[PDB]
Amino acid sequence: MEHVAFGSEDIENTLAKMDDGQLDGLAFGAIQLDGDGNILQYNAAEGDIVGRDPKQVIGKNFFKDVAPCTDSPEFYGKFKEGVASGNLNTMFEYTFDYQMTPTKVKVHMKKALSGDSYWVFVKRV
Ligand SMILES: *C(=O)/C=C/c1ccc(O)cc1
Repeated sequence: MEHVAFGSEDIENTLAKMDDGQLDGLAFGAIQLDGDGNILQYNAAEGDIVGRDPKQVIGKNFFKDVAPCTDSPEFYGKFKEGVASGNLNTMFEYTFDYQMTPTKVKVHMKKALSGDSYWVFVKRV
């Protein structure tokens, strides 16, 4: 398992060294988005929580296509504000309930090392 805790202070730096297999080794879900919400990376742990296939979702828009229950001021809105300002580092609880059993999660949004991509981390609560 990669030795990385959810919510760790320099998580985006730690994840900059990981290849695809490495990200799939994390204890929590990890999604990397561009500024419009297109999915760049999507690990095996995330796909297991929500019943999604990483290969089907990479390249799709998270808010439009994949996760319409997040297309709202309370999720998409927080993301878009972080993109616009360059400041993204926030945690919250949410319920994922589209094409899956309703599941309460802890979400951590954080700007990536590069300043044009953005992480969405997910664990069960
Ligand atoms: C609401 O529609 C949530 C859906 C969703 C959340 C997270 C994912 O990785 C995939 C779909």
